Amino acid sequence: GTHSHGLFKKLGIPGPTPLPFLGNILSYHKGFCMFDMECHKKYGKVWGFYDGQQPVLAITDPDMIKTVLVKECYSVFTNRRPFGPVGFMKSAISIAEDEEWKRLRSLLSPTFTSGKLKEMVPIIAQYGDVLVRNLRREAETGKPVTLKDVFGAYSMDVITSTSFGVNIDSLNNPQDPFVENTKKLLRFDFLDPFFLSITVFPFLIPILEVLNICVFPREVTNFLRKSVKRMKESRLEQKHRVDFLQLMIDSQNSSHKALSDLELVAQSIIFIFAGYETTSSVLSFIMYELATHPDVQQKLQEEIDAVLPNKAPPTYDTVLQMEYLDMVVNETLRLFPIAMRLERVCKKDVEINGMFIPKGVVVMIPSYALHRDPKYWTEPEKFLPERFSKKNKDNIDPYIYTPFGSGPRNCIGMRFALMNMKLALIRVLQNFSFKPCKETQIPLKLSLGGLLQPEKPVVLKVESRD
Amino acid sequence: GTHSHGLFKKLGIPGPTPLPFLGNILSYHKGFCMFDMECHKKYGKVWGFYDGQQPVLAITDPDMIKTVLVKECYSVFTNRRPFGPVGFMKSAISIAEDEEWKRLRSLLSPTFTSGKLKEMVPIIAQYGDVLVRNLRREAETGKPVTLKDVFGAYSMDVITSTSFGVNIDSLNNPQDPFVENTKKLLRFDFLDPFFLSITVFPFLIPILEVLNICVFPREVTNFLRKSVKRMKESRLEQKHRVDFLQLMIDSQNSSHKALSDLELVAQSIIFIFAGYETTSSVLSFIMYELATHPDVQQKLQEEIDAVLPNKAPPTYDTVLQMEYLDMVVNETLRLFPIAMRLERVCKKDVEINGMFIPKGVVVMIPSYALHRDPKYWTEPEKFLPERFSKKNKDNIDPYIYTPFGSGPRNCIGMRFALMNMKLALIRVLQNFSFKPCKETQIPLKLSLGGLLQPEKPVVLKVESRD
Ligand code: HEM
Ligand code: HEM
Ligand SMILES: CC(C)(C(=O)c1cccnc1)c1cccnc1
Ligand SMILES: CC(C)(C(=O)c1cccnc1)c1cccnc1
Repeated sequence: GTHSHGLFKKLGIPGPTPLPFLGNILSYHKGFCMFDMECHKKYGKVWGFYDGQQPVLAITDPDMIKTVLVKECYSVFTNRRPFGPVGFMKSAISIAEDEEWKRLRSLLSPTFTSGKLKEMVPIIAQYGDVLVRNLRREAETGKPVTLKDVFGAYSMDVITSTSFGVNIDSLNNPQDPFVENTKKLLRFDFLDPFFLSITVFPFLIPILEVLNICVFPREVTNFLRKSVKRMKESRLEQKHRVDFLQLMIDSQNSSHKALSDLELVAQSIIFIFAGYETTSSVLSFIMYELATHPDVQQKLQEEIDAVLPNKAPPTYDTVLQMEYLDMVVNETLRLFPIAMRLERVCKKDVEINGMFIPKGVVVMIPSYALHRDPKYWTEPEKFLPERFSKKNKDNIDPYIYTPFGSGPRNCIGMRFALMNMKLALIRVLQNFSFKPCKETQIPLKLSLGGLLQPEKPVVLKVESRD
Repeated sequence: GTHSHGLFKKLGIPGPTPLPFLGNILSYHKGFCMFDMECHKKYGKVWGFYDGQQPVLAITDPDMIKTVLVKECYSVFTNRRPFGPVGFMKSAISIAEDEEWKRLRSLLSPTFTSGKLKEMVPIIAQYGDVLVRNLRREAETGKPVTLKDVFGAYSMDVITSTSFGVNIDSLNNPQDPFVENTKKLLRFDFLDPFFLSITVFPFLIPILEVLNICVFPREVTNFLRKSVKRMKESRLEQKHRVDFLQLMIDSQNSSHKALSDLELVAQSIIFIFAGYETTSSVLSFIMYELATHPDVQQKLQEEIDAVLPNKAPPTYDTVLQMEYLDMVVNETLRLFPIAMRLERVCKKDVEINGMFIPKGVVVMIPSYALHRDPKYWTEPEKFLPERFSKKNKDNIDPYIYTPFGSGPRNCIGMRFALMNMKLALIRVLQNFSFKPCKETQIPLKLSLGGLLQPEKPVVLKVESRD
């Protein structure tokens, strides 16, 4: 059971002492981040622990992080850690490995250029307006509002229209087929009973594969897989060139093997999976900060109105202008980096920056811990957007602050996500103010589980500026 | 169950139609070779079948074989197929993979040069003489003799002295610790109940790994592992530079990481495993041919006496002189290539000689089938050493005849095995003649199992030329 539990004392690396079979996992009872902050305090700049028998080497030196994330990414640190029986989703770009990942990343990169994002702004923006109508009635009847649902509704609407050109009011059609299935594509909690069992019985993943058991619900994937083959074959026979689905079909008509029909479906799914709950999550987090910091919220309302007088519609170019807006988004992602950790598997035996790392270790960068480290962040607990002001932004290490990771395997959806969220916040603050309620959790607490989500759902009062 | 059972009809490759879950394995009831000869007849030059869910692509074109075995060996076709829970023997060179194999092959290659083989001739040759004394009494009492045991005894004696400098008469000490354990290192029958179960439940290999269950008996490996660490640490404090163990310890004192103490032990074991039963097997096969072809046996006796008049001792240089001897050994290996198949896993998607081979297929070369194909071999069923005469040897394709495989991953022990066997045959035929018995199986039949061994053990009369 302790087959590899002696690796780190042989390399001279400090770490919590593992129990047989379980390794160190019992320390996840306070969750990944508190586990990581404490390891960082106690042991310093580098340390090791075991997810069961899997060695994991944490690193916090910005120079070493750059080597892993960008420098020898293609040679050594190309893939993330496996996490469960994925079925055909093995071909999704976030899951794919090595050379099929390089092929997939090269084939999907043009889809995320600012040119294609700029053509999608009018569609996203339309659901800014749907968000106001849905929120205008939730404020006109002064009931406290549950951000997650009003923002979930919004993220969903952006997802469906931006990926498949299906234009629905999900809040007012929670019965529609497309919103019924995507609502069940929730982020994975790697500390829940199932995924923890996997960590302690990783030898069970092939068994589950052979029974067609999949961490992606076997029925939503089927619905989308037929919906896509329905969309295509129909789409064939107009506007087009509007959504992701369309940009992907058109790349199947160009030195890399064009996406297969099934590779295509896999990417459509992973984009929905990445964007839906994450986007609503951060949007909830941003408003909680703006409600508990109404000076910040007001300074943002003023910047919105200066750029967009008369509740003028936001555009691509006006979004990129708004500097306080950018500052607020980044500072909310500092305190709540939805990822918590970045990881790569060490493909070979390598020495980086003076440290032998053996094959098969997963190297982990603990983003949440670095975003809250005193050694880089004055008053790290405080929501303080001025740290990203054009005056101070230059004294922040891009390898300490990595809300989207770094290097060739960074978030491919960063520009989109950033714009998507910004367009929401503008149209919302153009029409509304957000005040705390008796029911609001202040200060907010993070869950002890595996997702970076609030303990209790964020609820706030919302009054019409009108 | 039929997840991948449609791969070959998509590529247009012909093959027997697989059953769900089992693939094609029920056709192994007549064994690998008869399965392969029939596939070769029916489907031609290329075909596919499934060991359970594992696709296997057979190839018989000599040009394509060269690409796989030598040309793109390092890039694409570097590793053999996994076959069971191997524990620490994962570090043995025949099992090791990719870059650790390249390192291990480079670190062990000097150990098998003709210079080191030439220093080992006097030790091997000594057990030529032990073989005569043991056989002289088995013939002086005209009891039919069981080749496998008299040759097993011999192979064992060569193994122990050549690898560890332990000099025993195993036939006359079948109670000694070293002969008790190595006698249990028998070749694997991949058609036996266990290894067939593995093929149909390959998802069970990790499970067995985690229980420390190993196809290498957990106790013989331990005995040798302590024996080696005993040998060393003792060996330290004279002659030395005699056996494999010694050449390996000395390479631990030189751009490749010198063998670890455990890597070393693993290689000692695999050499014993490769050499012991195989050497006795072919030696049994050669004598069966010489008994059923006493003209051939006589022509060989005459060549031995011409080179070595007066029963003169064989030496390295005299062995390499003996051309009929070489011819007999090669022709016995044509009819009984102990390997049956050569295999490599296809690491990437590749096109070789006009054929797309997808990642993960194991490419198989069916040696037994090629050694008996009429299209290259006139009278292929007949034991006819003249096909390797200096007159006809040049019309034999080295990729059809591959008793040791070909390319950088060929048998590293070929020169040794060839000399080892030749030294046995000289001293034996110098003193003895081998005649059939009523009890001898004529014609010999091969087993329907997974090892290329005779149905019933070869038994023959042996008379002293003295
Ligand atoms: C607030 C919004 C988002 C955040 C903070 C975020 C963050 C991240 C992070 C931290 C990673 C790992 C980066 C690394 O390993 O170096 C990642 C990867 C990825 N993200 Fe996002 N993401 C967001 C939204 C999106 C959206 C809207 C998409 C839509 C397609 C998306 C698609 C992906 C993909 C496909 C990957 C894997 C890239 C690869 O392996 O090549 N993300 N993201
Ligand atoms: C009649 C005697 C022998 C025969 C016919 C034989 C045949 C073979 C064959 C057919 C292969 C596979 C080659 C390939 O995949 O291309 C092989 C590999 C190998 N043989 Fe032998 N062998 C014999 C004796 C020995 C002996 C005495 C040793 C002693 C060390 C040995 C060690 C090995 C090793 C280590 C490999 C794997 C090489 C690698 O993967 O780098 N063999 N042998
Ligand atoms: C799950 C997925 C696809 C992922 O690759 C991921 C997310 C955070 C950290 N590491 C990997 C993701 C999820 C949400 C936003 N972006 C990406
Ligand atoms: C089992 C082992 C080590 C092996 O690598 C092998 C043998 C025949 C075909 N393919 C691989 C072997 C066994 C006997 C002689 N040589 C090598």
